[PDB]
Amino acid sequence: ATLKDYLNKRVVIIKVDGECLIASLNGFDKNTNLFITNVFNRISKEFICKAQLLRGSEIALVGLI
RNA sequence: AAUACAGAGAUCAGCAGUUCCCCUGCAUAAGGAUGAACCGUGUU
Repeated sequence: ATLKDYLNKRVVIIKVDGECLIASLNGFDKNTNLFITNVFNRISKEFICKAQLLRGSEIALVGLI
């Protein structure tokens, strides 16, 4: 199991608190720490960041859109 | 000895089996020939 096939692609991320993101996945490590670019709030469609680092503890789901 | 009789009394063919001999298989023994690019003491 690996997030390799998702690199540089757009993804949906569901956080553990049920919050939702849309972003380009650029980096990831073994603990699921993500490096993201052009992040948005799925529900809100509100631009969050041009670049952001997201802890794996926070992630519940990553989907390939 | 006399008599009564009954009174002159199977053939064609096939296959395997012993005996040597050649061809071809598998086995058991010994014998040889040659080929195979790789080297074991603090987040679930």
